[PDB]
Amino acid sequence: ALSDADVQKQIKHMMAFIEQEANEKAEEIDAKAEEEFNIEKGRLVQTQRLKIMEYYEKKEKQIE
Amino acid sequence: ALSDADVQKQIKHMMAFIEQEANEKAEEIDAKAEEEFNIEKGRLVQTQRLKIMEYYEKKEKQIE
Amino acid sequence: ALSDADVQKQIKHMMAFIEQEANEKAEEIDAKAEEEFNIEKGRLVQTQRLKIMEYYEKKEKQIE
Amino acid sequence: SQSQGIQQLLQAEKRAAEKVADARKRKARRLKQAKEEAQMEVEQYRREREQEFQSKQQAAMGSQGNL
Amino acid sequence: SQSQGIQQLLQAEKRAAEKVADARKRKARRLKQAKEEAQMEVEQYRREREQEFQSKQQAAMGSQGNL
Amino acid sequence: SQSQGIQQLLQAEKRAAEKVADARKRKARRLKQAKEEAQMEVEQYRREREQEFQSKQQAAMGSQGNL
Amino acid sequence: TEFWLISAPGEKTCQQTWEKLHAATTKNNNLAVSSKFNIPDLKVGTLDVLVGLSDELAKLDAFVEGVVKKVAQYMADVLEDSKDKVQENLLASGVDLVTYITRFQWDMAKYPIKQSLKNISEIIAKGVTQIDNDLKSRASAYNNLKGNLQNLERKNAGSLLTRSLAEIVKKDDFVLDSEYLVTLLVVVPKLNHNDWIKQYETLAEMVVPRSSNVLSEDQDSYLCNVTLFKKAVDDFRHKARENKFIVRDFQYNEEEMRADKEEMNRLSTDKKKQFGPLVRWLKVNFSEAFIAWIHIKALRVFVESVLRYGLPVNFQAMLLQPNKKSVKKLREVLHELYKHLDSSAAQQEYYPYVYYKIDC
Amino acid sequence: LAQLFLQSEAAYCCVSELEELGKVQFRDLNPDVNVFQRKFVNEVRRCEEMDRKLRFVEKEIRKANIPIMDTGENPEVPFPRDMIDLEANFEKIENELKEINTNQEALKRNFLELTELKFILFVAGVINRERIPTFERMLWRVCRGNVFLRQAEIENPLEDPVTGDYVHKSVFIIFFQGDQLKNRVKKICEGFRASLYPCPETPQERKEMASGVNTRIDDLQMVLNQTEDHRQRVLQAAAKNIRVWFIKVRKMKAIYHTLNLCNIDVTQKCLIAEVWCPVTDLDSIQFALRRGTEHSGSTVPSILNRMQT
Repeated sequence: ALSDADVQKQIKHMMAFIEQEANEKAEEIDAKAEEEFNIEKGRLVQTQRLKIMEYYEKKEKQIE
Repeated sequence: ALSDADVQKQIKHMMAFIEQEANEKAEEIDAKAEEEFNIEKGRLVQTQRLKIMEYYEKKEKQIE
Repeated sequence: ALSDADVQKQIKHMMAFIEQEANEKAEEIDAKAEEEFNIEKGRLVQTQRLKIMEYYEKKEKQIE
Repeated sequence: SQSQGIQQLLQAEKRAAEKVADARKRKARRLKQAKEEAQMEVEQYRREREQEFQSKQQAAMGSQGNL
Repeated sequence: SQSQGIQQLLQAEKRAAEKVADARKRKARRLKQAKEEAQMEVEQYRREREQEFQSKQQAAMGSQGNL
Repeated sequence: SQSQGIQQLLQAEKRAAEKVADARKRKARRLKQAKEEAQMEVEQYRREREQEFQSKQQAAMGSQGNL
Repeated sequence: TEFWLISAPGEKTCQQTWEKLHAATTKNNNLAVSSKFNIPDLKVGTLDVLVGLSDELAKLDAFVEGVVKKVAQYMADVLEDSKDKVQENLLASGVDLVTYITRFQWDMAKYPIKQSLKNISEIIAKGVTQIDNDLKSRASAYNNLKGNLQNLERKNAGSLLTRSLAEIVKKDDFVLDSEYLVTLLVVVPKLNHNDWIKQYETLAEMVVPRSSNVLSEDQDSYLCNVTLFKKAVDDFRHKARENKFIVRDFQYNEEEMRADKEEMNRLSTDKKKQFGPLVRWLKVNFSEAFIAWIHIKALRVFVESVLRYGLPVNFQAMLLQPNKKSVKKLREVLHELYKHLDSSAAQQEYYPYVYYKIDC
Repeated sequence: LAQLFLQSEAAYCCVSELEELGKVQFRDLNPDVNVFQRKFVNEVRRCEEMDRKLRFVEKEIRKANIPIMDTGENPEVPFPRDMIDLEANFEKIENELKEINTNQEALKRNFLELTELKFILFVAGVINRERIPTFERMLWRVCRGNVFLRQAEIENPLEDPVTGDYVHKSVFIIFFQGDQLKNRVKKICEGFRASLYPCPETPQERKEMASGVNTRIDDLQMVLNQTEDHRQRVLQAAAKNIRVWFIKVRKMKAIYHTLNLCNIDVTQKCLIAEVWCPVTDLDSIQFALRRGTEHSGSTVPSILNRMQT
């Protein structure tokens, strides 16, 4: 029973709310991606660096 | 009841009932008796026949 | 019709009543005291007299 | 009719007693007949079988003798 | 004088109470005395039996000589 | 006019689906990259430990010969 | 179908025949219907046993009477191509009550003519027990159909606040597959149609005014859909309650709508398929129970006739259909005919004749 | 008025004598103290038991129309302590009557029963004939005409046990051989007020049995006559004792009441009471005190202590 201005305003606001969430979610996903990159990276790095460390240490004992 | 005619008739009827049951029961008793006669006789006779059968087998067994 | 002196006599009477009971009660008490005295004494003397005798009799074993 | 009715009752009871006692007597006789017949049956059976055995025995002894 | 007759009777009661309580005290005393006297009697009995024993021992040494 | 507001909302939702799927796609690429870089670091780490190994081995041989 | 079955002393069969068959002798001056009744000759070995059976028979009588009334009720209950006043009674073995009775015979189908009295009673009892259990199961099925059908009528009945919207809501109008916008259903009095649309705006923040649109109308109210951001629905519904407005929590469900339409058709079809054969089965049970009932009455007749007369046992009896307002006279005539024959001393206490009631 | 100090033994005698003399009134000195507290509880309870026993016997005495006078014993006023045990003996006498009545009624029932055997010597019963009309018709209808009607009558009958009424019996009985129907008629005939006690038999053995019972019945009657003679002898004896005991017990109880109506002293086993007495009878009462206490062995002065108040 109201003017087209009021629906245009309200729908513009609804669209803005969605676009806002739309942006925030992508940003959130990439930030987590950066975190997981470093976390997973370190786990892999420590795992094999330690493995070869022990491998070669034993070889060093054999050498001595 | 009060009237002798009625009580006397009732007595005749009762005795008639008593007689009918008595008559039927005695015939029933004799019929079952005859059935059992034949049944029991056969039972004992067959039992004996089997016993004789065993004496026979022993006879057969001692020779060849 | 009777004087205050006879009432006084009645008082003196009840006093005499009391003295009689007083005497009877004390006598009863002293008699039981003497009975308990003798009972405990007899028990004790019998107990020890018997033990002394028993000791000597047993010592008869070396003498015999 | 009081006394005649009483007599009539006693007579019915009497008849009942006779009927049953006699039935028991017939049962016993029929049973005795059954024992007599069974004995006869067993007797014929026995005679025949013994005869069969003897016949076989006679043949067996003949067979045994041949040598 | 009612109050006085009553008081005089109460005094008699008091004395009665005293007389039996004192009797019970004596009873306790007499019982302890009984125990001490008993022991004194025991000691006398002991002395007598000691004497009999010693008498018997001297007699035994004297008498066994013959055997 | 309510249907246009609905369509604008539906378009916003569509965009939301594209945007989150796209962020998740980037996330996956970054993860693969993470594995690649970690591995590059590992290859360099191995080289370094190896250089140390090789130095020690040759050095130990000559000193053992001098013994 | 109220008939009296009367036992006679039977002193002379030709005489009893005259007194029962002759126009000059037909009861109530030949206005009442008088038919002869006969049963095969049967003997009972012991009267005391007969007495026990008499009591048993009366009990069985009551049982089967209960059974047949139950039957009458279940047929009445289905109302399939029938009504309370039309085809109230069914034929037994294809004929009517009077026809059945006059043509009634002891059925070897019911019991061997050589079957023991005990055994006859047993056959009847087992039969009707079997009938009773059949009635129990089929009636259960009937009631289950009736119950679920009414439950369905109720589902498709009522006001828009509670009625199913399967016929009302269209997929194009209900906001489907929206993550953020939830559609609530509101019922607004017609006189307040525009008011609640405005009210909705005031129920929660971020509620779009004028989105409320009527999908269908009820007699008292319009049912409208309202679209709003999901987060605000809690505020929307709460304030609606504050404004004395009921917001319907409703979700479009295509599968449920179809499921309900399927149950609607399924239940109606099963209803029809069941009543057809249900009633045919019931009809057989009815015919069998009536035949049994008459069998029972006849046995009671045997027992009673023996008990009054003993031997010999030619039994004469009448099946009478009284004329209106002449039963007193009918009784009086039978009393005159038999009272002096029953006893010199003088119903249940005494009875000129033995009779039992038929009323179906 | 005056405070009277009476030794307990003397007190029983004094209260007794003064109560019969009747010129003094005692006050209750311990209103907060109950009869238990006054120590007449055993005395009052005893009196109450004797009273209840006496009333029971009295009632039975009246029932027997015994001409008891109760015009003697007025001046004896016994107050011995032995009465306590004698009152119990009185109860034993009364207890015996209950036992007699107990046996007599039991005896009556057997008598009430046994007479039926003589009238006995199908099972016909004996009825009071008040409803033989319906007895017979109701049995007919159990299974009508099924068994023959047995008619039995008793002339000059014995008092019916249920009503103690003598009325000739005219009974129409149905008896059945069948067990279901015999059980049925048993139920029917027993629901009716009818006695079916005997089980008649053809064998003379049952007649011999009835003859034997008739003998036992006559013996029973002789026993009843003996039980009644004792009953009568005991009841007349009770009327003679009871007239005396009414007074004895009533008076002793009254004495006990007064004894409760007292102040119990603590220093002496003596009761002292405030007693009012007219001046006119003061000599009479002092002489009465002398007589009372003189009978008693304690010879306590039993002085009235005159006081102002």
